[PDB]
Amino acid sequence: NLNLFATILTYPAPASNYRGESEENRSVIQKILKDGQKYAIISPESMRNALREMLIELGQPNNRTRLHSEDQLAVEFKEYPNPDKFADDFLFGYMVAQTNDAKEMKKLNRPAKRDSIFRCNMAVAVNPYKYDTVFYQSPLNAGDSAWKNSTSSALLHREVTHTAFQYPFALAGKDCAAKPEWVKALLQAIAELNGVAGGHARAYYEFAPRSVVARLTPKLVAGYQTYGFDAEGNWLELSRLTATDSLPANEFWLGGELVRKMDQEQKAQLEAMGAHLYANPEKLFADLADSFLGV
Amino acid sequence: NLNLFATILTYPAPASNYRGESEENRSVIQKILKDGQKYAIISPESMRNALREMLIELGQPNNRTRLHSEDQLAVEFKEYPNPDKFADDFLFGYMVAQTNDAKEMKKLNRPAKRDSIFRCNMAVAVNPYKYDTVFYQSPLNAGDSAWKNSTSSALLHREVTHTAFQYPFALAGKDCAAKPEWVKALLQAIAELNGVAGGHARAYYEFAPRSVVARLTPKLVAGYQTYGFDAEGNWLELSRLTATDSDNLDLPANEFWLGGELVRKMDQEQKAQLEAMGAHLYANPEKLFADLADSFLGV
Amino acid sequence: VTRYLRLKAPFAAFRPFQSGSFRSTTPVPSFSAVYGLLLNLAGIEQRQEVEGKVTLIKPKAELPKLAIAIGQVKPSSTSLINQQLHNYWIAPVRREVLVNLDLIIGLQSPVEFWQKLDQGLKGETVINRYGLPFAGDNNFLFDEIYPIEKPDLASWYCPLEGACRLTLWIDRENNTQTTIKVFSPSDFRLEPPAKAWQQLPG
Repeated sequence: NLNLFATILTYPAPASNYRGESEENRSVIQKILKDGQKYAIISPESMRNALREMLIELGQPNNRTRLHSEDQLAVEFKEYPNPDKFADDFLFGYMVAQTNDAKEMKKLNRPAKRDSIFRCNMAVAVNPYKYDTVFYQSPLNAGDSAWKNSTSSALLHREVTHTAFQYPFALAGKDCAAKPEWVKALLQAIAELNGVAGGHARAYYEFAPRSVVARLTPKLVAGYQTYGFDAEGNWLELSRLTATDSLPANEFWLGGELVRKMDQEQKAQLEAMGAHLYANPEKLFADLADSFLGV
Repeated sequence: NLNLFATILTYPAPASNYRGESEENRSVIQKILKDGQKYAIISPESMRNALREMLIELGQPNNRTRLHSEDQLAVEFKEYPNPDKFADDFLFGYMVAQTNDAKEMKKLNRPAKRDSIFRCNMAVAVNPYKYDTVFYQSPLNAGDSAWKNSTSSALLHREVTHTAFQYPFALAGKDCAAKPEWVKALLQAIAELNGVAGGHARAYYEFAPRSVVARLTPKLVAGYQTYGFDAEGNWLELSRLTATDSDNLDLPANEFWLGGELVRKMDQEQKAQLEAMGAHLYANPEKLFADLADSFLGV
Repeated sequence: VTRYLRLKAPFAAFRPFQSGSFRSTTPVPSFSAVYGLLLNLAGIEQRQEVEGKVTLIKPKAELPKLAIAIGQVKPSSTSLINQQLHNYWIAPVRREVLVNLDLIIGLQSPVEFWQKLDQGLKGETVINRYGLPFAGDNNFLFDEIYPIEKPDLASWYCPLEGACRLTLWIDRENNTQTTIKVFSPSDFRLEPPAKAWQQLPG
């Protein structure tokens, strides 16, 4: 009743969001796993930034914003952050002060802020990387030398992968005074997010809706899930070794997109046991959030 | 009413699209997908260049134009690009810089344009590649040595595939002061684009009209699509259960999708049934665009 | 002695102090890291970390009667992640990530620890823990429970005269000066040797 875990995956699409650099100038995608196969990942900071952006999208106050300015990457300080900030700072955000301003911001609020509340993890492609690549760029040269760029024009490679990746997340129920209004917006945003990449002029894909399962339990952060889905998407096997033996109990699962599989007989027996009666993932977050909340 | 989505496929035809290079004298094709087979693709910047060319085709001022010069691929730059440009610079493109003159050319505009208003992804052949080739060639030699080319008369190869492919795109509604005039031209050009290939003297085909699955709702970028069709070309099988129930069951709405050419499939009774909720009425995509650009727009 | 609890995570990271512009990780968590983690599981106020922003001092009369034996038997590759950090405006710097870790942690304590651990499955009026042992930073913690006791044997490494440096006592103002544990590599065995266990002041 005070903890909520979940995992989200998406639809197949090519890849993007490179980070590394090459001496010979081929953009490279991140690699982590060393067992004879490669995988592509995304750091949590990117999706945290996207969540901040869509919190900005809905009417929500904030003390942090990204400004498009000179080449140096900077963020607007704005005014002194307060824990009673309506949308962002209360939700998360850690501030560390070298001098601690003046007398601990005049003996107000708390000096160091704990993010807590929201958690995230890696995103794993759950599909091996392949050496496929495409050489694409043939830049131009000015014919009038008006703000001319580099003199030469080169030809370099870029690679994509037809892949869909998943990620887990979690949050604990601790505050209910002002939290519910912002938690509703947070769940609405996480139910539909976009971006989490740099290159969107090319390689456009969005990863909000797919088969989602969440668990609201007072387990104090213990999860039976292995945090891994099927490559084909029929990850349901972990339920079969569990659901038939209800040792998780009857009200320890939810349902998402996978429920619209044509088979129906075991859906009926699980309907009397689990409340996975939702076929639209957007509808799922509208109701189960209320159950997680005190009211 | 603030976002527009679509995925567009084409007619079946052979495609050459020679992109790669090989010492073995075979212009190879790009493969990206891994399911045990190979697929042919289209780079998005190719259709970007085609869209630029047809923005040039209709009366639309621009700053970028291609010229033929020494072998270094060069493009004429004309006036310095500005965000308040008419067709090309405002709609897409970035004003990259190395020195960026002094104080941002006396505080004129800004050297950072966010991105293209509309965003597109690469195309997928949705038909397996085959190892067929054409022995299409026999270069010859000059006779009087006047402007003679390479000395020998060598042999080489080429390959083609009989394939029809689709591609998605989307955009968001932000500006409405100057945007509508050029958005109309963009939609008209999207309704009919031609090129997106190197070889049109040989292996000519056009690929704009086959079907439209357009969508416009104030959901802030939600996609129920998978951006994939079948070989026969209809994808309504999984989405027929979704199309109905406009009133209840929290299912995607009635004025949520648009029709295309697949509506002219043989049966009509269920077409009439779906007519009651959704706007699957327009058989010709070019007419569909002229109406839904107005609907999406302010007027 | 009376209970050895093992736990796994999908990934982990443990970055020694004064890393600089190259953040590295050790194959195993430090003794103080797991101590703070389990203490956190139990629930306690942030004492050792005397932060420069808030006064959270450590009273001297604390005696965690804990002796632990850890080590890594399974191999875990380390990958490099390139990212950008705002902390020195923003400058880019890359660090390391551990793919996985093993499950051999053992504990001894007076009887009061077992009540909280037993109540762990069911929680009433839970209170958050300030310390975040080993690393102040959050977003990197996952936990598991296994009371399986003896089975799933693995190596135990006894410090002798491998993880060259393990931090001891979690000093903040000045270097703790505990020095390297020097556990090195421990020969395979069902039961860890008595030299593996040791007393930690805090």
